[PDB]
Amino acid sequence: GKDLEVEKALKERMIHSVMPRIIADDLMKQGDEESENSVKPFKMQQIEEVSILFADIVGFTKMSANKSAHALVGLLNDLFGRFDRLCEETKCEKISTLGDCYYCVAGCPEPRADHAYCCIEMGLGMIRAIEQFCQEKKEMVNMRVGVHTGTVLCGILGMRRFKFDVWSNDVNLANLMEQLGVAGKVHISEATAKYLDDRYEMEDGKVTELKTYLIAGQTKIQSMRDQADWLLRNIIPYHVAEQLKVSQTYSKNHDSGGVIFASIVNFSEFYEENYEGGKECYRVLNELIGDFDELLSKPDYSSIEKIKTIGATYMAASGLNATQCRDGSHPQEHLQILFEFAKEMMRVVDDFNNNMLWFNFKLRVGFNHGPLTAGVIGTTKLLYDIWGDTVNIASRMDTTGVECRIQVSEESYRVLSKMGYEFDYRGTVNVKGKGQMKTYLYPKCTDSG
Amino acid sequence: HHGSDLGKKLLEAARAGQDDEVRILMANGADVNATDDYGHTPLHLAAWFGHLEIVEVLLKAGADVNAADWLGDTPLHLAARIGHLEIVEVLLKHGADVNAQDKFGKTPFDLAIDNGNEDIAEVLQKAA
Repeated sequence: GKDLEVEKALKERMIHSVMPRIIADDLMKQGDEESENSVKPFKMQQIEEVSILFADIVGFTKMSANKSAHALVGLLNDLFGRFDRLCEETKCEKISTLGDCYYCVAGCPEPRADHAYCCIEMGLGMIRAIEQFCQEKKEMVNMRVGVHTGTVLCGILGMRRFKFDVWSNDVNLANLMEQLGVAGKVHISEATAKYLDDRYEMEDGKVTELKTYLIAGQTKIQSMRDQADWLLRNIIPYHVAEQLKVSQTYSKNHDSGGVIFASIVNFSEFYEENYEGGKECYRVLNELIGDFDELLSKPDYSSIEKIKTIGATYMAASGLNATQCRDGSHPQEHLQILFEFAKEMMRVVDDFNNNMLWFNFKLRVGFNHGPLTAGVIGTTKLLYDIWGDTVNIASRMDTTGVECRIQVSEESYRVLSKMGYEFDYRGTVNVKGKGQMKTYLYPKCTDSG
Repeated sequence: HHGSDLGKKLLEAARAGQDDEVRILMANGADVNATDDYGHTPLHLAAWFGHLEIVEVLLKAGADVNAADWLGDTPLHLAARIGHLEIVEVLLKHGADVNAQDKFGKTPFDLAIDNGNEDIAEVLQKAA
């Protein structure tokens, strides 16, 4: 009876928790039936002349030195609640968050004639909110802010943990420009400034180390039950679901755990857009990612979690669901089994490369292990995520890697050398926050040499 | 046919280059136009590997003229993508379409232009 309406509202809210407004309200009239059965088959698009914004905390590691892993959850919830609230008052469409970073887009479902002004107003409001919190709770933190405009193709990829997202080179340009920005001011591009109407603080902000500037401011109930519970497992895991029902929020810390990042390296040059949209290339990417997803179904793949999909990348972790301790087992096999999981990932990409005509797709994979924390962010919206030094170390060491090579951290090298797998020492590369770190490769002269 | 593992054997022999196995399998009633998960056809395998002997074996076997993969590409489109000229002429003698374009929306002409083979384009440009 009314419980059916309760679960209908829950399911609708959970759709809008992971997937935007217009697409949702269009897909509930079953415009496509294959989409409906997948919800138990979709479309992709490509749009021109939209705006994107990124913002990062300054000194994010420092505020997380020796805390209780609970203050972090509360402060992140407060900041992001203010941020997305401001999003509704300024009518901008959020996308997702990457740990310490928050990014949004302007006019993604339908173009808007004043997207740039809204985006810069979001920047100013972000500065105001962060300075208000800094003065209130007395923690000197800053937001590096970057903006860009251009064209981008939007869609939903994967079948597990699938989330709406956008892709183009403009994302990389905006990320790098924010990396080149200064705290307290927005680092803009002339591509954004072609229609700025100079109602603001015009300055020329150039690097001190490409047409850029700086601005300092101014009987269905069982069917619906199955549907809703499947969606709940889609967005959040099982352990958090059972621990949450008797509380409000979630937070946990683990002193040791693995993490792997894996990205397609030669996918960039495959962006020929002679066809209107180039959507078939991303359909192929969908096929490969779906192959990765169906790889998870194996019984020995229960202790491995796909955290999310980052653009075209792939992030996985382990060693956290194993909460039950049995003394007849070694508590350090999770890293090993994840290492094989990476090996079969490479094998599957090799098979797909064999089966596809006239293109080879190589991958970079980076491995790390150590302490970290996990938590849940939204409310009336949801998102599971993890933080720590190890995640950023893994992301850095993976980017300074070589395709078809398993780049591995030195402490992980230590724990893995004695158990049998063979590696060769590559070199030493600087890492921010840790200085020099040694690099090792699992492939052993697999090429001609 | 039913339980078309014969299709798998014929395709694996097609891109392996083993002709005697192909004869043996066709002697067993295997389908001429067996297709795989992505939609590849043995003629497209021949275009991949450039075996004119297997091309003629499939032609006498009774293969289709406009076989399309999941990317909707004709064997002529794949040939222009790779660039085996003599296969292109022997295929176009059979009477394939000239102005077609797959789901990527491109004719074989500019494709053969970008792949770096002018021969395919100059041969195709004379059609009517």
